[PDB]
Amino acid sequence: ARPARCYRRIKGPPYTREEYIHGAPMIQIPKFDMGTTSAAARAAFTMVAKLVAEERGQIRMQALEAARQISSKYLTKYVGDANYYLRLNVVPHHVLRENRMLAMAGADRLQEGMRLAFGSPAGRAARVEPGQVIFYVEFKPEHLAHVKEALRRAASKLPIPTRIVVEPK
Amino acid sequence: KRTVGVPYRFHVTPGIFMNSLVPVADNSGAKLVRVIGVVGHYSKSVHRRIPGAGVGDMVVVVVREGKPELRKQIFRAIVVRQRRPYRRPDGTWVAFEDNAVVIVTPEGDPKGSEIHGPVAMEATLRWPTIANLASIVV
Amino acid sequence: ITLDPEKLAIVLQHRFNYKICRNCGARNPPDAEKCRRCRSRNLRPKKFKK
Amino acid sequence: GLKINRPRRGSMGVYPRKRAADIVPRVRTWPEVNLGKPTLLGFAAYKAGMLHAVVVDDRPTSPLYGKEVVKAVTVLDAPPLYVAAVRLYTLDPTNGYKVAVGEAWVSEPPADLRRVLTLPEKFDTEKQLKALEEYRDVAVDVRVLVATQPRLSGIGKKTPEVLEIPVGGVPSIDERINFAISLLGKTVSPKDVFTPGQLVDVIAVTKGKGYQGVVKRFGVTILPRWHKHRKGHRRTGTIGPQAPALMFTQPRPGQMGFHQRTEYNKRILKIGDNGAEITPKSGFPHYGVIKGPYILLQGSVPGARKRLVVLRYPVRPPKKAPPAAEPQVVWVSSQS
Amino acid sequence: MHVVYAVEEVPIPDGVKVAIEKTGPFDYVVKVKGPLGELVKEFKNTPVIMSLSDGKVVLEVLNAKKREYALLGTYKGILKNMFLGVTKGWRYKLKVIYTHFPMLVKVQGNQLTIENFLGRKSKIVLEIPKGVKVEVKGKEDIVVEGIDRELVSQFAAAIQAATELRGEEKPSPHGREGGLGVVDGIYVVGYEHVK
RNA sequence: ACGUCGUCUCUUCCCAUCCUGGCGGUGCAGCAGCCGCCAAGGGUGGGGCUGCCCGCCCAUUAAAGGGGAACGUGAGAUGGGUUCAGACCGUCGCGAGACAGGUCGGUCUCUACCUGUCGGGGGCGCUGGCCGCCUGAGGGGAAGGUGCCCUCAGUACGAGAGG
RNA sequence: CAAUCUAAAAGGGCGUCCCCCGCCCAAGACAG
Ligand SMILES: [Mg+2]
Ligand SMILES: [Mg+2]
Ligand SMILES: [Mg+2]
Ligand SMILES: [Mg+2]
Ligand SMILES: [Mg+2]
Ligand SMILES: [Mg+2]
Ligand SMILES: [Mg+2]
Ligand SMILES: [Mg+2]
Ligand SMILES: [Mg+2]
Ligand SMILES: [Mg+2]
Ligand SMILES: [Mg+2]
Ligand SMILES: [Mg+2]
Ligand SMILES: [Mg+2]
Ligand SMILES: [Mg+2]
Ligand SMILES: [Mg+2]
Ligand SMILES: [Mg+2]
Ligand SMILES: [Zn+2]
Repeated sequence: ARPARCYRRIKGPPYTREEYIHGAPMIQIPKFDMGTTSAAARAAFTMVAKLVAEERGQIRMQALEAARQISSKYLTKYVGDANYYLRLNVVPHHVLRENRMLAMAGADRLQEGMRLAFGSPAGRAARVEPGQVIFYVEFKPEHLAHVKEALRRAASKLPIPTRIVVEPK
Repeated sequence: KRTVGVPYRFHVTPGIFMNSLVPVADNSGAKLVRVIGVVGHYSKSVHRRIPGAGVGDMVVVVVREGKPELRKQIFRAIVVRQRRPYRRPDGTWVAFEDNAVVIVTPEGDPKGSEIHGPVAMEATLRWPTIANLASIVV
Repeated sequence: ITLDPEKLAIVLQHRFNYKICRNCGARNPPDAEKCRRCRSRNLRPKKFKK
Repeated sequence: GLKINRPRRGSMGVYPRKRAADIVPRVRTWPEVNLGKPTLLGFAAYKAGMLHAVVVDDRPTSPLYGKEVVKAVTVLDAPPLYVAAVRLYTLDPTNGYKVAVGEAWVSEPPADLRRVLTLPEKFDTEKQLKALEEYRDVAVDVRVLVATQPRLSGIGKKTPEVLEIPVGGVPSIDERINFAISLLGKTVSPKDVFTPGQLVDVIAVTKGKGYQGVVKRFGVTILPRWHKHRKGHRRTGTIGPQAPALMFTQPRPGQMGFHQRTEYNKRILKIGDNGAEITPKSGFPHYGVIKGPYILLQGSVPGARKRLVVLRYPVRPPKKAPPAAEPQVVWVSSQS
Repeated sequence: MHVVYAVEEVPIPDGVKVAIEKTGPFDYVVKVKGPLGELVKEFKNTPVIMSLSDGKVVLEVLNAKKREYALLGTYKGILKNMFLGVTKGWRYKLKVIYTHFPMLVKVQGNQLTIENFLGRKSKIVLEIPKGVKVEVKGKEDIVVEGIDRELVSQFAAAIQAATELRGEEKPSPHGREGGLGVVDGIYVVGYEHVK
C-alpha cells in the first residue's frame, strides 16, 4: 500500500459502479455497528458523541478499519458492551486505482509509464465532506470522559482533521 | 597482580611490517612466522601507510614454518632483534645481525621455555617475563 | 548499602522524588503536571524500589 | 568527499608562504615576566652551527633521570648588544592602539650605525630625555633600540641590525623607564638577560630553498605506481572540483623557506664568555670562529647558519619549570 | 489579564533603615541596614515603582499585564528576605552522607575542602564568598550562615552540587535488584534563622 | 557533440554523530551494554576476494560514520569492466544474422588565449622628498588531535565470579 | 504589504491575549 497521502484528495469523479469495474476489491470491514444495537436498549443511552470531519477528502478502508478497532476495543474494555452503541457511519464506496507494472492483471498493465495509464483497482475509500459524521456513539452521561478518549484514539488513525461534538439525543 | 614493565615506549624506527617473514628466537616449535598485525597504541597508521613494529613491540603472527600442529595458527609475539638501526633515547645507535621475534600469550608470557640469541633491552624492560629467560641482554 | 531512617529520608527526597519527561527527558518537580521545558504532560515518576 | 579519510597535506596556518618581508625577525609577542628586577625581555644572536653534547638528565620524574644522554645543540654567536635609544609607548584613546610617544638617542652614535641610519652629527640627548619625561604619566611600555655588533661576531660584516627589545621583569612602569634610561649608550651581554637552564622562545627567518614543487612544499604524494602516469608524477592529480574554482587551500608550487617562524621552550644549556672553548678546531663549517660570548641551546633553531636569531622569554612555558640548578654539560662534540 | 493599578506594601521592621535610590529610568538600588549588617540589592529595568511611606516600602505597577503584575509578589518576597536577613540572619544546614568512605570536611581560611569523597584522591575545593560563614559541626553536619539569603542558599547549593557526579562518573542511584545504590554526598536539609 | 563505470590524486562543504567533548535515562550493583539530547574542532586507518561500486571476510583500533560538490576532478592520470570493427561457446533464427549471457584481443588527441590559484617582480599613490624603528584594521590557522602504562587498587561495588 | 518565488503537516503548549459555558462560595468557597 502507498502512503495514504496519495489518495487523500478528491481529484476526480466517484468510481463506484461495480458492474463496470473489473476486480473491484471486497470490503474488509466485518461490522459497522458495535456495542448494544437493539433499539430498545439504546433508549437507556441519553448522550451522543460524534467524530465529525473538518475537511473534505478520501478515507481509505484500512484507516476506517484501524479507527474502528481502536475505539471499539477501548469502549469494550472501559465502558462495557452493554452500555454504549458505536456506529461507523460512512461506507467505503469509492474504488481506488493505481498505475503500476504488474503480471496477471491484463496485457495493458505490461506497458511501462503513462502509456495506458488507467489504473487497476487498489483499494477502497469513503469520500467525505466537511461536517460529515464519521463515527457516532450513544452512551450514558457517566462515561463521557471514556467516550471522548475512545474518539480521540479513532481520530489518530484518520487521514483528515476531525473534531468531537457531544450533544444530548 | 603481575610484575609490571616500564611505562614508556620511546620511538624506534620500525624494522618489520605487514607480511614480513621473521625467524622465531625460542623453542616453542615455530621457526618462521608471517607478520599480520601490530598491537597497541602505536599500531595506528594513516592512509597508505603500512603498520610496522620495532624491538619491544608486540605483533600478530601466523606460523609458516615449524611443527605441523602450529602451522597456519595465529599467535602474538614480541620483537626482540632488529636489523634496522635504531637510536636509543640516550643517543646510542644500535643494530642487530638479524630480525627475531618470541611467541607469547596476549598477556606477554612466552610460549617456549628458552630464548636463543641476544635480546634488545627494550624488549626485556617492557616485558619482564621475557627478561627472565633472556640470557644475553644488549 | 544501609542508612538509618533519617539519612534514608534525605536521600529519597534528593535522589528519588522527581519526574522525568518522556517527551524530552527533562527533570521535573514531583508534583508537576507539565514539563518545565517542553510543557508536555507525558511525565513519568521516578520510583525507588524495595 | 574523499574516498578514504586522511588529514590535509600541509598546514594552511602559514598561508601565504611568501618570502619574509625582512631578513630580521619581527617579534609580535613579548611575555610579561616577574623577575623581581628590571631587565631586557630578549636578546639577539647569530646562529653559528650545530653540535651534540653529553648532558646529565636533571628531570627527577624522567625515566633517564641522572643518566648521561646525548643531545643535539645549537650554538649561537652572541656579541653584546649596543643600546642606542629608548622609546616610550602609550595607548591611543581613540582605538586603544599602542603608539610611540617619543624616543631619546645617545648623543654620539657609533659610526657603524651611520651605515643604516640618517643621523645628525650629535643628538642633544638631554633635551630628548626632558621631552620624554613629559609622557611618563601616560606610559604603558618602554623599549630599547639595540644595534648588533657584527664586527665582534664570526661573520665579520659591518652593517648592524637594529630592533626593539622591551624592558620587563617588574610590574612598575617607572622603574622600567629608569632602568632603560640607564642603559643608553651601554652594551648588554647575554648573561645580563638570561640564566643558564631556563627556557626561551626563538624567532628567526628559516633557511631559504627557492621555488619548490608541490611534493616538497606540501608533502603531497608522488602519484603511486609512478611510471604509469603520462605528464609526470611529481604533482597532484586534479587541482580542484568544478566549484568553487581553484581555492586558496589547494597545494601549489612556489617559494619554500625564507619564512619567519617561532619555536617554543628551547632550554639554554650554557652561556659562555669566550667562544674559543666551543669552536671546533676546524672552525664552524660555513660560519667561522666564535671569539666572544656564546649561547648553547638544546635542540634546533630556525634559520640558515648566519641568520640573526631573537631569543625571548617563553610565552607558553610548561606547567613544571625546569630545575633551578644549572644543567650539567659533561662534554661537547667540538672538544677533544 | 490586564491591571489598571495594583499596589503592595512591605512593612519595615523596627531597627531596619531602608534607602531607595533611582540609578536609572527604571533601575533601583535598595540598601537595607539592620543590627546584623547591610544588604544591597539592584532591581534593574523594572516596571515596579518602589517608594517609602512612613515605615513601609510601597510597590506599585500601572497599566500592567500579567508579566508586570507578577513582579509585585516577587519584590515583596525578596524585600521580606532582606529584612529578616539583617535582623535574624539565615542559616542553611547540610548533612554529610557516606556509604563506605568517610568524607573529611574542613574549613581553611576562605576555602572549604572535602576529602575522601568516594575514596577519590582529588580534593573538592570551594571558595567561600564574602559574607558567608561555614562551620563544621562534628563529622556529619555543615552550617552556612549570613545575611544575604540568596548568597547563602546559593553557596549551600554549590556544596551539594560539588558532590553530585555527572557524565560517565555518575553512580547508579539504585543497587542490584533495586536496593539503595552508592548515594554519597552532602545534602541541603533545611534552613532557619541565626537568632 | 557538456568525453560514457570504477579507481588514483587533491580540495572543500553538510549533519540525519561511528570515535573523541558535554549531559540525561535505563529492566544503570561493578565490568559491559542499550536508548535520547547538544555538538561537525579533529579522527574515521591496514589487508584478503571481485573490473567493480556494494558487500562478505582477516588482523588491528578510541572508532575504523554517512552524504554533497556537472553521479566534484580523463585539455590531471589510469583503462580492468561496460560499449565499435576480429574470434570462440551456448541459445534463438530456413538464412544473413541476433543476445543488457559467458569469453580472448582491441589508437585515451591539443604549444594554455582569458579567468582562477600559487609564488615572484615594476610603478604610481599615501597632500614636499627620504631613512630607520614601530602600530594593528582586517585576513589565514587543526596547529594540534588522540591513545597506552604505572599509582589509585585487586580498592569501591559484588554472594561469588569479576572489577 | 498577492502569484511566478525558495515552503510546511498530523500532533503538543493557559507561552501569552481574549470569548463563552457548567459548578462552588450568600464571605462557614480554593490552599495550607
Ligand atoms: Mg482530476
Ligand atoms: Mg600512458
Ligand atoms: Mg554545444
Ligand atoms: Mg568540458
Ligand atoms: Mg568538447
Ligand atoms: Mg544535530
Ligand atoms: Mg563526474
Ligand atoms: Mg583524456
Ligand atoms: Mg576535465
Ligand atoms: Mg579494457
Ligand atoms: Mg575485455
Ligand atoms: Mg564487445
Ligand atoms: Mg539451427
Ligand atoms: Mg599543458
Ligand atoms: Mg581569526
Ligand atoms: Mg500536506
Ligand atoms: Zn519535556
